[PDB]
Amino acid sequence: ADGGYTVIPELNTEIMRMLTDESTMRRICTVKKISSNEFKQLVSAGGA
Amino acid sequence: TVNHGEEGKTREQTSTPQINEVSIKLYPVYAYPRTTQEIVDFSDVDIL
Repeated sequence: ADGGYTVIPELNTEIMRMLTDESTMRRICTVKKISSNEFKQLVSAGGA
Repeated sequence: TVNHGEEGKTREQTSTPQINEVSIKLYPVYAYPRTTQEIVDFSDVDIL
C-alpha cells in the first residue's frame, strides 16, 4: 500500500529459451534444401 | 373444361384451370478431397 503497487516488475520482453543451441548436426553435416519426398545422392562405391 | 349448352339452356360453372408448382430445390454437390501438404510441397506438378 505504501507505494508498493506503483513499482511494476520490468518483465524482460525477450524470453530466455533455455534449450537453445546452435545445431551441431546442421553445421558438421551438409544441408541440401530439396523439393521432393525422396533425395537420391549417388555414392560411387569404387572398383575403378 | 369447355361446356356446350344450348339455345335457352342455363350455363353450368366450368372447372377452372389448375396450376402446378414444381419445387426445384438446390443441393450442394460438394467435393472435399483431403490432400496432404506432403504431395503439394514435394511434387513439382502443383497438384492443387
